[PDB]
Amino acid sequence: MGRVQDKVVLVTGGARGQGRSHAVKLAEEGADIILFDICHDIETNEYPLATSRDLEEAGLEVEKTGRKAYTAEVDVRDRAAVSRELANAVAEFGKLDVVVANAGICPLGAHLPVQAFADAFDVDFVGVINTVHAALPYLTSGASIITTGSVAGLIAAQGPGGAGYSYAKQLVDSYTLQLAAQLAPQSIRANVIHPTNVNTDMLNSAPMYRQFRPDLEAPSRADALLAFPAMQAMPTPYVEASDISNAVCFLASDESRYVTGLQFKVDAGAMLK
Amino acid sequence: SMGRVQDKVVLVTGGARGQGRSHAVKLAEEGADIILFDICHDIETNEYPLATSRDLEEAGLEVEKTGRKAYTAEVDVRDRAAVSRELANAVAEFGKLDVVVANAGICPLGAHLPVQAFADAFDVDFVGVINTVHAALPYLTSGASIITTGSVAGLIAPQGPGGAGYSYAKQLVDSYTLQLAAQLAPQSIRANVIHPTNVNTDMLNSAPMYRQFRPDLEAPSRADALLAFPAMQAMPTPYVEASDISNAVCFLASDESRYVTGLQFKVDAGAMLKF
Amino acid sequence: MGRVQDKVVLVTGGARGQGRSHAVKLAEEGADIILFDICHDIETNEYPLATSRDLEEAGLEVEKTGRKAYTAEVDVRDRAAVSRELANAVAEFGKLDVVVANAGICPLGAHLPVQAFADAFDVDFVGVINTVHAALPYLTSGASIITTGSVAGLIAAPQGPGGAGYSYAKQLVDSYTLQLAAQLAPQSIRANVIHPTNVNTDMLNSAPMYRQFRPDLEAPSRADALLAFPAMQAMPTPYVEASDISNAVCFLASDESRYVTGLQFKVDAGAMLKF
Amino acid sequence: GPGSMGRVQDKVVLVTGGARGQGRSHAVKLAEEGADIILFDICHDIETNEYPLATSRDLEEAGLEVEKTGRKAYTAEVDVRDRAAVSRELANAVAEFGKLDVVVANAGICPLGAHLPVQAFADAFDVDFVGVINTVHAALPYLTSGASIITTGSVAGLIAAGPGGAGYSYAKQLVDSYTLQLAAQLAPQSIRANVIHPTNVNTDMLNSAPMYRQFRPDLEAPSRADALLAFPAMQAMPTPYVEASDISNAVCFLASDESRYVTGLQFKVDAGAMLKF
Amino acid sequence: GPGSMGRVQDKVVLVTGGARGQGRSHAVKLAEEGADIILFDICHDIETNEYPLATSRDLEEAGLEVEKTGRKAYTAEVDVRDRAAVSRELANAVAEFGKLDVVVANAGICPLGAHLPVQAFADAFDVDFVGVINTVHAALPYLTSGASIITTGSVAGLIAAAQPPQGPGGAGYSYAKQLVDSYTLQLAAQLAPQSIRANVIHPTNVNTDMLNSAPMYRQFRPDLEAPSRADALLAFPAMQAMPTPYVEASDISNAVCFLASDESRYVTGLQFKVDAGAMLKF
Amino acid sequence: MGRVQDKVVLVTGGARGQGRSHAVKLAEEGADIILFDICHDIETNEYPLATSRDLEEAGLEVEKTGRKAYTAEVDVRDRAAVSRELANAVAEFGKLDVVVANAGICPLGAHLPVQAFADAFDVDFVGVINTVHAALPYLTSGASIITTGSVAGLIAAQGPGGAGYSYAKQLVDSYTLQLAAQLAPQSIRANVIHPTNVNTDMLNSAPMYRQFRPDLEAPSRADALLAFPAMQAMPTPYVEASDISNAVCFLASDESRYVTGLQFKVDAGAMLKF
Ligand SMILES: NC(=O)c1ccc[n+]([C@@H]2O[C@H](COP(=O)([O-])OP(=O)(O)OC[C@H]3O[C@@H](n4cnc5c(N)ncnc54)[C@H](O)[C@@H]3O)[C@@H](O)[C@H]2O)c1
Ligand SMILES: NC(=O)c1ccc[n+]([C@@H]2O[C@H](COP(=O)([O-])OP(=O)(O)OC[C@H]3O[C@@H](n4cnc5c(N)ncnc54)[C@H](O)[C@@H]3O)[C@@H](O)[C@H]2O)c1
Ligand SMILES: NC(=O)c1ccc[n+]([C@@H]2O[C@H](COP(=O)([O-])OP(=O)(O)OC[C@H]3O[C@@H](n4cnc5c(N)ncnc54)[C@H](O)[C@@H]3O)[C@@H](O)[C@H]2O)c1
Ligand SMILES: NC(=O)c1ccc[n+]([C@@H]2O[C@H](COP(=O)([O-])OP(=O)(O)OC[C@H]3O[C@@H](n4cnc5c(N)ncnc54)[C@H](O)[C@@H]3O)[C@@H](O)[C@H]2O)c1
Ligand SMILES: NC(=O)c1ccc[n+]([C@@H]2O[C@H](COP(=O)([O-])OP(=O)(O)OC[C@H]3O[C@@H](n4cnc5c(N)ncnc54)[C@H](O)[C@@H]3O)[C@@H](O)[C@H]2O)c1
Ligand SMILES: NC(=O)c1ccc[n+]([C@@H]2O[C@H](COP(=O)([O-])OP(=O)(O)OC[C@H]3O[C@@H](n4cnc5c(N)ncnc54)[C@H](O)[C@@H]3O)[C@@H](O)[C@H]2O)c1
Repeated sequence: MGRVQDKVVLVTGGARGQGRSHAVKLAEEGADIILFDICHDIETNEYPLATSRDLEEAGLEVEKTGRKAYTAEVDVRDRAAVSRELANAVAEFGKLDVVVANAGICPLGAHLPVQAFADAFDVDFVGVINTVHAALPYLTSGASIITTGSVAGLIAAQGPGGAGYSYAKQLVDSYTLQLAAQLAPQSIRANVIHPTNVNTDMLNSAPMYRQFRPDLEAPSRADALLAFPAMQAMPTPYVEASDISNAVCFLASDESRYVTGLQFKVDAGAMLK
Repeated sequence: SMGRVQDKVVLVTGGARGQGRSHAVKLAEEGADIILFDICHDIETNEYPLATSRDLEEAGLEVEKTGRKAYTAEVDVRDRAAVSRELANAVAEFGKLDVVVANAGICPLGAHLPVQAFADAFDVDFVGVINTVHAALPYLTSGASIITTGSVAGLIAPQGPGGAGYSYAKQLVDSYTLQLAAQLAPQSIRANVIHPTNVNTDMLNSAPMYRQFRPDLEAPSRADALLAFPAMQAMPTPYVEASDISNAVCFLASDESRYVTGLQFKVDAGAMLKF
Repeated sequence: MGRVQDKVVLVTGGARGQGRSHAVKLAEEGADIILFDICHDIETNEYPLATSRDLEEAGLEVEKTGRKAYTAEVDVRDRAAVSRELANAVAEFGKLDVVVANAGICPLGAHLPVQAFADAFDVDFVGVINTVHAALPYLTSGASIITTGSVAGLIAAPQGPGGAGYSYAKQLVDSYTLQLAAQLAPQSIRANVIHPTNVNTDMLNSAPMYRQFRPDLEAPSRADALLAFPAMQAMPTPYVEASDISNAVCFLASDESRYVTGLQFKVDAGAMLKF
Repeated sequence: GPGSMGRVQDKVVLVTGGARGQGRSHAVKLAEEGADIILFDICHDIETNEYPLATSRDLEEAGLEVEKTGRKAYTAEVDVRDRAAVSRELANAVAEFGKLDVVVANAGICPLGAHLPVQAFADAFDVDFVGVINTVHAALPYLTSGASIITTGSVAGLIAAGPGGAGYSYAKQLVDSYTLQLAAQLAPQSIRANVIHPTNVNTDMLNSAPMYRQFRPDLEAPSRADALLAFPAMQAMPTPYVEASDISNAVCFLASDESRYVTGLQFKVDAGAMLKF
Repeated sequence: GPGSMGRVQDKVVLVTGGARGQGRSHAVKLAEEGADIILFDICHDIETNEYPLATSRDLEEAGLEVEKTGRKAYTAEVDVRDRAAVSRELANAVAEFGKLDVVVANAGICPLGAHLPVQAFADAFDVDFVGVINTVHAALPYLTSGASIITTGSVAGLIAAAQPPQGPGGAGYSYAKQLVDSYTLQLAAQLAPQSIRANVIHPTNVNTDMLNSAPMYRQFRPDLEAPSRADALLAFPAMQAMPTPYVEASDISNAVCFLASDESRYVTGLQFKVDAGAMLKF
Repeated sequence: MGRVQDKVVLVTGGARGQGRSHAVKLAEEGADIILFDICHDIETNEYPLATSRDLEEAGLEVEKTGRKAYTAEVDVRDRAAVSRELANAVAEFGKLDVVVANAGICPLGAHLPVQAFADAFDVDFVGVINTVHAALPYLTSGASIITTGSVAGLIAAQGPGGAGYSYAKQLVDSYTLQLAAQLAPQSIRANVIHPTNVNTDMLNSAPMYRQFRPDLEAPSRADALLAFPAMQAMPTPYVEASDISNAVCFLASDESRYVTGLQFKVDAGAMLKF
C-alpha cells in the first residue's frame, strides 16, 4: 500500500535528474509513470540534454519497481506532440492523476544571442503551459498538478538565457497560483516546488560553473563547488534530486488533498538570505 | 519497513485532543516516542472547553497502543519554568529530543470580552510557542525539526480583543519561525510553520466560532455556521481535517524534509488564493 | 515623407478593429504591411471573430494608400504557421522593421468552463510570445516591437475563467514586454506595450461585454451597457476609438521614438487615475 | 512650407525655459508643426547653480529660430519662481494671441555639488517644483476642453526614489505625482496632463562642470571626454544620452489632438534607463 | 511666569496662521514658556474656502494674548502664498527681534465641497503646501545651529493616501498634507548636518473653526444634504480610536512646545501624530 | 506642580543608564517611582549588567528629589516575580499611572551560540510583554505605557544575539501599536520610543565596539567612536540618556493625553538614511 497507490503520473523531463528521480520515487510508492523527454540537445543550451538511452534506462528503473512505464520522446514546446503522446499513454493506463511539469533548460552565458532568452522561456514557461493545457481534459476531482520553479528565479525578482530562465520561473510560480484558483472548484490542486541548487547535470555543467565563478576564466567543477554553498543557509552545496522527489511524492499523494497554491521551497534556507 | 520518524523523540504541546493528539498518534505510527503536554483546564476569556485530564491520559494510551512510549504531563505553555522542568524530566527518560510541535492554542473570540482576552490569546498562542521552542533549544542537535502552528485566518489580517490577539499572535508565530530558521540553519536544524485553514476540531466547533462565522444571527447553531464555513476555502469543503495537518507535520518531522526550512506551509484548501 | 517611410510592419489581428486601423494608419505614413488574422471563431469566445472577407478588405485598404499588403489567415496560437507565413511575407517585402502583436479575444462569461481561461491565455499571452519569437530572427538595429495590453487587465492586478485568463494574460504581456525591452536594448531594438481603456471595436461592442458592464441586469442591451461604459474613463467618454490607439502605434513605430523602450503606454482617458 | 497643415496646427503653446536646450527644441518642433509659441526664460544665472543659464540673446534667437519655420513668437524674461510675473506676462501673451492651448512646463535647474549649502536644495525645489506649479496654476484660467499640459520630470529623479541634487530629484518626483493629481482633477473638463521623464539629454545641463563631477566622482575635476565614458551607464541602449529632438517628439505627440485621450501618463524617453532600476 | 525659566526661554518663534485656532494656541503656549512670537496671518477670506478665515482683530487679539504673558509679539498680515510678502515681513520682524529660532508653519485652509471648481484644488495646494514651502524657505537664511522647523500635517490627509464627496479642494488638501510630510523629511535630512531640526505634526480632528465649519459638517455627514454641527458631532468621534470627537488646540501646542524646546535637540524627521489613535484604524 | 505630579511610575531596567535617567527626571517632575532591575549578569551578554548597589543608588537619587522610590530585584523574564513585586509596590504607593518597559540586553557576538538569540528575545520582547501584562490590571483612563525600541532594530528589518535583538525590537514596535489599539477605548495610551545610539554601558561595551568596527579584532572605544557617528544624520556619535528621558517625560505627562500608537524616534535623523 504505497503513498501514491495505483495513480497514473505524467513526468516531463523524466529521462534523468529530478524527473527520473520523481518517476522512480512515485513508482516505488505504487504509481505508473508516463515519462516524456526531448532526448536531444537545444543549440543555445550549452550542456548536453538527455539521450534516447537515458529515457530507456528511466523506464527500466520504473519497471524494476513492478509498476508500468510509458516512455515517449516529446518536446514540451510541441503541444500537439504532447497531446498525441498523452492520448497514447492514457490509452495504455486509462487515467491521468498527477502532472509533474519538470522539463527545463538553463541556457546560461553572456555571449549568447536573444534566442537563448526565447528558448529558456519557450521551454521553461511555454512548455509548462503546453503540459498543463494538454493534460487538463484528462484530470478529474482529486488530481494534482506539480510544477517546478526555482529559488534562483525568485531571487532574481548570466546573459539572455539566464534572464529568460529567471523570468520564466517567476511566471511558473504566478501561473501555478492562477491555475490553483481556477481548478479549486473542481478539487484539482496545483502547487509549485522551488528548489535551490540541485545535484544534477543542470548544476554540474560548464555554463553553471562560469556563473558561480565569474572571477575565473575557465572554472572547473572543483572551483564552482567552493561557491555552491553560498546559495544555501544550511551548510551544503546543493540538495539532491531525492529531496525534490520527497516533496513531489507528498504533493502527488492524497495525503496533500487540501494543499493547493503552495509555493513549496526545498531550498536549505536559500530564501532566508 | 522503517517508520518515517523511526525512533525519533517528539514533543507535542496541546497533545490531549484535536490536531495535537492527531500529530502524536501519527508520529507514533511512524515510529516516534511522544512527549505530550496539555493544560487540561479551561481559560476564562476562552468561552469553549479546553482539554481535560482524561483527554491527555487517553492521548497517551493511544500512542502506547502503536507500541511506542508516551510521556504525558499537565503543563501550561504560558509557564516557561514549568515547561522546562517537565521537558528536562521527559528528555532524561527518553534519551534525546528530535522534533518540536508547538501546537497548543486558544481562540478566545467575542466582541463583549475585555482586553484580558487579547493578552490571553497572545500569551498562549505566541508567548507559549516561544516558551516551548526556547525550552527545547538546549536539547536540539543537527537534523532536529521545529514545527509551529500558525493560521491562515491569522495571515489574512466583532472578533473582539481575543480575535485581534489571536490574529496578531499567529502573524508573529510566522515571522518568528522564519527568524529562528535563519539562526538555526548553520547548525542544520530546521524550523517551519504550518498555516491551516478551518480544521474540524473543538476550536472550530465552538459557540464563539459559530458567532464569528454567523455575525448575522445572535445564537447560531453549528448547522448555521456549517453553511458559512465553506466561504473560507477555495476548494468545496467547510474545513480540512486534523489528519491533513498531521500529514504536513509528518513530512516536516521526517528526514524526508532535511533541507526544508523557513517554509510557510499552507494546508488551506486554497483559502489564501481569495486574498 | 511619411512618419514610417518604407518600413515593413507585421500586424496580428489585422483584419478589423484596432489591428486594421494600425495597418491603414501605418500604410498612410509610408509603410508596407503584413496582416495576419485567424479569420474564424473560437468556441469559448462568445462573439464573432474576423472573416476571410474582413482580412481581404483590410489588405485592400492598405493597398489603396499606394503601399504593399501581404495577408495571411494565421492563428497566433500556431507558431509553425506564424513562422511559415512570416517567411513568405519577408521574402516578398525583403525586411521586417515593426511588430504589432495586437491579436486577441476576450472570452468573458461566468457560466464558461476553465477552457475559457486557457483559450484567453493561449491567444492573449502565448499568441504574443509566438508572434514576437517568430519575428526575432528578422530584426535589425532600430526595430520596434509593440504589444497590446489592457488597462482593465492591469486593474485586475463574474468575469468567469475567461475574464481571469484575459486579465492575467494582459498582466504578463506587460511584464514580458519590459523583460524583452531589457534584452533587446543592446541592439537598439525597442519594445513597448500599449494599454488601452475601452476601445470602440467589436470586442467592446459584444454581448459578453454588455453583461460584464451591467451585472445588475440579466439581459442588458447595448444601450444599457453604453450607460455604464463611461465609468471606466476619467474623461467624459464611453471609450477611445481605434484611431487613438493607432496614433500611439505610429509614434512607437516611427524613428521619432528611437529611444522609447520599456514604456507602459496608457491610452486610457484617465482610467488608471481611478486606481 | 507655405500653407502646410501640421500636427499642432494653429495652437498657442506656452514653453517655459524656451531659450535653449529642450525648451527651444520644443518651441521649434511645435512651430514646424504649425503652433505659435509663447517663450518664457529667466535669462540670468542662479547663484547656487554653478553653470550658466540662458542669456537674453539666447531667448531672442529662440524667437528667431521659431519665425524661421514661418510661425509667430512672443518672448518675455520671466522667472517661473515669480508667479505674479508669470501671470502678468501670460495675460499679455493671451490677449495678443487670443487663446492658450498647450503648456510646456520645461524650465529647470540642476544645482549639483557636495560643497553647496542648503539654499541649493531650496533653489532646485523652488524652480523645479514651485515654478512648475506657478506655470500651471497661472495658465489654468485660460484653458478649455482639449488643452494639454506637459511637465518635464526626469528618470534620474525617479531612480533616486549634494543638497541641490537632493532637491532636484525630490522636485522631479513631485512633478510626477502632482501631474497625475492634476490629470485626475482636469479629466472631467477633457483637459490632459502628462509628464515626460527624460534620461540624460545632450544639453547645457548635461554638459556642465557640476554634471561631469557627478558622473565621474573618481576624477578630482573631470572633462567632457571623461564624462562621456560614464554617460552610457545611465542608458540600456548603447548611447551616452538622448537628444533634445527625442524629447520634442514626445512633446509634439502630447500637444497634438493625436493624444486627445492620453492623460496621467508617465512618459519615459529614457533609452531603457528605468529597466536598470 | 516672567521671572522663571521656561522650556523655550528667550527664543524667537514665527507662527503662520497665528491669529486664531492652533496657531494662536501655539503662540500663547510658547510665550508662557519664555519665547517672543512673530504672528503672521492672511486676515481675509479665500473664495473657494467656504468658511471665514481670521479677521484683522483676531490677529490683534492674538498679539495681545502673547503680550499678557510678559513676552513680546510682532504681528503682520501676510498671505503665505506670496513668497515675496513672506520674505519682506519676515525681514521686518527679525530686524525688530534680532533672531529667529523656531518656525511653526501652521497656516492652512480646507476648501471642501463637491460643487466647487478645480480652483479649490489649486487654492488648497497653494496655501497648504506652497505656503509651507514659502514659509520655510523665507526662514532658512535666518536659521542657525539649534533651530527647529515644525510643519502642520494632517492624519486625515495621510489616510487619504492609502485610500483610492470631498471635491477638488479635498483632494488638494490631502495631497498637500501628504507633501508636507514627505517634504519635511527631505528637509530634515538636508538640515541635519547643520544641527537644524525639522518635524511634522499630524493632528486628528482638532476643535477649531476649520473643524467647526459648514463644509466640514457636509464632509462628516454625506448622508445629509445640509447637516448641522449637532449632526456632525455624532460622526466626529469615528476618526479617533480613543473615545472623543476631537483633540484640543492645547494638545497640539503641547507637541509644538516639545519640538521647539531644546529638550528635543536630537529629534528630527519625526512624523509626530497627535491623533488619539486615528492611524490605528488604517 | 511638576509635569507628572503625584503619578506613580514603574521603570524596568531602572538601576542605571536610560532607566535610571527616566526615574530621576520623572521624580524631579513630581512622580514616585518603582524601580525593577535584574541586578546580575546574563551569560550570553558579554558586558556587565547593573549591580545591587546601582539599583539602591538609583532609588536614593529618586529620594533626593523629595519623592518616594520602591526598588526591587526582578528579572523581567519572570512574570510571577514581576507580578508579585508590583503588587507589593502598588500596595505601598496606592496606584500605578505610567509603565516604562526599558529593561534590555544586547548580547552581540558572531561566536555566540543560538541561546544568545533566545536570551535577547526573552528579555527584550517577552520581558516587555511580561511587564505590560503584569501592569494591565492596575491601569485606568489616562494611564501611559512607554516601551523602548531601537532604530538599529527597525533598520535591520552581529551573531545570533544581534539578530535576536533586532527582531525583538521590531516586535516591541508592532506589539506596542496593537496594544495601543486595544487600550484606546479605555483611554490608556501606549507608545514606543526608538532611540538611536545612546551613551550608556550598552553602547560603551566591547561587544558593541566589535559590532561598529568589524574590521578589527580588539577595537577600543576610540576605534568605535570613529564609526559611531555614521548612524546619525546630525553630527554626533550618539544621544544621551537625557534626550530619551525628555521624550519619556512628554509621554508620561498629561500633556500627551491623546498621543497613542506613536513610533517616537529620538534618533538624530538615523532613520533618514532609510
Ligand atoms: N539543478 C538545479 O540546480 C535546479 C534548480 C532549480 C530548478 N531546477 C529545475 O528543475 C527541473 C529539472 O532539471 P534537472 O535539475 O533535473 O536538470 P536536468 O537537465 O538533468 O533535467 C532536465 C530534463 O528535462 C529535459 N528537457 C529539457 N528541455 C526539454 C524539452 N523542451 N522537452 C522535454 N524535455 C526537456 C532534459 O532532456 C532533461 O532530461 C528543471 O525545470 C530545472 O529548471 C533545477
Ligand atoms: N481549528 C482551527 O480551525 C484552526 C485553524 C488554524 C490554526 N489552528 C491552530 O491549531 C492549533 C491546534 O488547535 P485545535 O484545532 O487542535 O483545537 P483544540 O482546542 O482541539 O486543541 C488545542 C489544544 O491545546 C491545548 N491548550 C490550549 N491552551 C494551552 C496552554 N496554555 N497550555 C497547554 N495546552 C494548551 C488545549 O487544551 C487543547 O488540547 C492551535 O494553535 C490553533 O490556534 C486551528
Ligand atoms: N476593445 C477594447 O475595449 C480593448 C481594450 C483593451 C485592450 N484591447 C485589446 O486590443 C486588441 C485588439 O482587439 P480589438 O479591440 O481590435 O477587438 P477585435 O475583436 O475587433 O480585434 C481582434 C482581432 O484579432 C483577431 N484574432 C483573435 N484571435 C486571433 C488569433 N488567435 N490569431 C490571429 N488573430 C486573432 C480577431 O479576428 C480580430 O480581427 C486585443 O489584444 C484586445 O485584448 C481591447
Ligand atoms: N539635460 C538632462 O540631462 C535632463 C534630464 C532629465 C530632465 N531634464 C529636465 O529638462 C528640462 C530642460 O532642461 P535642459 O536639459 O533643456 O537644460 P538647459 O539648462 O539647456 O535648459 C533649462 C532652461 O530653463 C531655463 N530656466 C532655468 N531656471 C528658470 C527659471 N527659474 N525661470 C525660467 N526659466 C528658467 C534656463 O534659462 C534654460 O534656458 C529641465 O526641467 C531639466 O531638469 C534634463
Ligand atoms: N482642525 C482640524 O481638524 C485639523 C486637522 C488636521 C490638521 N489641521 C491643520 O492645522 C492648521 C491650522 O488650522 P486650525 O485647525 O487652527 O484652523 P483655523 O482655520 O482656525 O486656523 C487656520 C489659520 O490660518 C490662517 N490662514 C489661512 N490661510 C492663510 C494664508 N494663505 N496665509 C496666512 N494665513 C492663513 C487662517 O486665517 C487661520 O487663522 C492647518 O494647517 C490645518 O490644515 C487641522
Ligand atoms: N544604548 C543604546 O545605544 C540603545 C539604543 C537603542 C535602544 N536601547 C535600549 O535602551 C534600553 C535601556 O538600555 P541602556 O542603554 O540604559 O543600557 P543599560 O545596559 O545601561 O541598561 C539596561 C538596564 O536593564 C537591566 N536589565 C537587563 N536585563 C534585565 C532583565 N531581564 N530584567 C530586569 N532588568 C534587566 C540592566 O541591568 C540595566 O540596568 C534597552 O531596552 C536598550 O535595548 C539602547
